[PDB]
Amino acid sequence: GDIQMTQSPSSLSASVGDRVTITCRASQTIWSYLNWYQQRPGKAPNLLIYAASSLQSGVPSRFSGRGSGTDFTLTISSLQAEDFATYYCQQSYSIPQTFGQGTKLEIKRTVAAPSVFIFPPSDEQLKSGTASVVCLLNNFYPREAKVQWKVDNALQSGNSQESVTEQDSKDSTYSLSSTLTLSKADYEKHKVYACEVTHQGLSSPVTKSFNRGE
Amino acid sequence: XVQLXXSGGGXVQXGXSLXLSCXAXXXXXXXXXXXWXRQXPGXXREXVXXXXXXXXXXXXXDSXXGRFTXSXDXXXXXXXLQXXXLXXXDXAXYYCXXXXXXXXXXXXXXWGXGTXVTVS
Amino acid sequence: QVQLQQSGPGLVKPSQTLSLTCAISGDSVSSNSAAWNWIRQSPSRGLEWLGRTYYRSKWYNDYAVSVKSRITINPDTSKNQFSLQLNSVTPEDTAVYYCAREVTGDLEDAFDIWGQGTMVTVSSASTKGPSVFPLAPSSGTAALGCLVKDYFPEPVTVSWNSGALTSGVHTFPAVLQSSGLYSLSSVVTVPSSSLGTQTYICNVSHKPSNTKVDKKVEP
Repeated sequence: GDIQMTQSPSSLSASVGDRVTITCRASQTIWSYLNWYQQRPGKAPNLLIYAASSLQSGVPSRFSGRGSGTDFTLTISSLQAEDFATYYCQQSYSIPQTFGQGTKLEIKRTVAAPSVFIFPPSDEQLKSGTASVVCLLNNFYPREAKVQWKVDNALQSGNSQESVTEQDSKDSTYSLSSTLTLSKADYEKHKVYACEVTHQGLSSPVTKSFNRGE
Repeated sequence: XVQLXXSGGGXVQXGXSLXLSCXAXXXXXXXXXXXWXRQXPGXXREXVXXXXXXXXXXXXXDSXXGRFTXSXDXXXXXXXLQXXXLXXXDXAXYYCXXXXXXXXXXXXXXWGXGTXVTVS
Repeated sequence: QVQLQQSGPGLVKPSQTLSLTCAISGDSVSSNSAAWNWIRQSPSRGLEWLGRTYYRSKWYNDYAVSVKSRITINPDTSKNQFSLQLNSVTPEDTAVYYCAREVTGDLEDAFDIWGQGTMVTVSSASTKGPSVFPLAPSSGTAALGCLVKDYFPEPVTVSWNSGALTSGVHTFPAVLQSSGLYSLSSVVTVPSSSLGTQTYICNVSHKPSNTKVDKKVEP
C-alpha cells in the first residue's frame, strides 16, 4: 500500500431499528475517491456507496454515506437483521488501491437459550473404523456457550472440536456443533454418551444423551 | 479416547540435536505402533518414523535414515524421536500418531497437536 | 446484466504458478470505461489489491509492488476474459482470489461487479474427497443433518433437497482436524411430524476432487 485506510470501530453490536454510523479515515487526502462495501459470509464484497455519497443501484435507501478529504462515514438509518456483515471502505484515489480493515457489525437481539441435540455415529462411518459423535446447539444468542462431553459419566478432554455458524441473517442467532471423534474400537468400549450445555440464558446446564446401540 | 502430547521441540542450529517426546494418555501404547510425521508450511504431512510393538522393529523415511531414531517406553506410555545432525530442511511441526490397527496398516485415528522444530 | 465467472484450480503447489481466469458476460474486456482487477482476501491481511489490466487505445497494467515480480494479468479479447498468473507461490499466497470490474468514469471509480471468488490453497498435499455420513433425526421440532468428513483442500458446499430446502439450514464452517484434513456438518430443523412423510437429502460438492454425493437422511 501507501494510503492507509483506518476504520472504526473494528466491531460493534446494535439492535434492529438502531441508527448505525461507522467511520473510515484516510492517511492522506483522497478527495471524493472513497467507496463502501458490504461483505456477507461466503460472498464477495458488494458495493454500497461510491464517490463518498452515491448509493449504488439496488441498495436499500437506509444506507447512506458522507465525507470528503480524509474523514468519511457510512450510516444505516434503521438497522435490519440482514445487515449483519463486515463493512469495508476503499480508496480509489491512487495506486495501489487500498481497503480498510473492516467493521464487523453484529445484530444485537434478545437472549435465546440453545435447543440441544445429540447424534450417534452412523453405521456406515463405524464400518469405516471411526466414530463421530455430534452435539448441536441450535438458534441461540449470545454466541458464548460451554459444551462438555461425558462418556460413561466421565468428563472428557482432548478428543472434541467445535464450530460456530455466522450470525443468522433472519433471526440473528448462532448455532454451534461439538464433535467427539473416537476410533471405532474406543466407541464400542463405552455405553453412555452425553453432551452438557451451559449458556447465560439457562438457569442450569442442559444434557442430551444416548446409550450406544439403542 | 486417546490424547497425545508432543514436546521437546525448539530452535537449534545446523548439525545440532533435539529429542522429541510423545506422551499418550487413556489407552496403552504397548499394543500399537506409534508414528512420527512432520509438516512444514505449504508441504504435505510427511512420514518420518514408526516404532511398532516391541520386537516388531522401527522403520524410517528416506529423508531421515541414519540421523533420527525412534524409541518406545511402554511403561511410561511414551515414544521418543532422537533427531541428530539436523539441517534447515528438517524445520517443521512434528506430530505423533497412534496406529489404531493392530495389523499395522496405519489407521491413524488419534494425532497430537504437534511440536515446532526450527533449524536455523 | 454484467457477470464475472471465475475458473481455475484452488490448489497450487509451492514454487509453481497460480492461474485463474475471469470470464466476462455483458461487457467488453476492451471497455474504455472499465478496468479489470484481481483482489485477494485472507484472514491475516484482509483485502489486498493485486493489479489490473485495461485498454485505453493501448493495453495497460498496474500491479501491487509486493507481487509485481511474479504477477501477470492479461486480457483475452477473443474469449472476452482476463487472467491472473502468479508465479513461485508460497503459503503467503493462500487466500480467496476475486476478479472485479472497476468502473472508471466521471462520477465513479469503484469495484461494482465481482466474481464469485476462488479459494486458493498453496500446498503440495494431494486432494482428498470427503465421505458423507447422516446425522439421523432422533427417536415439536426435529434436527437432522450430514457430516462431511476428511477432505482437502477447502471448500465443500452443501445444499438440501437440491436447493428446495433452505429454511432452517445451518452449514458450519470447516474445522481443521488433527490429521490435517477438514470436516464440517450441515444441519436443518424440520417438523417432527414431517419425518415419516418427508424426504431429506443433503447434496455435497467438493470441486477440488470432482466429488458430488447425495445422502438421504432418515430416522
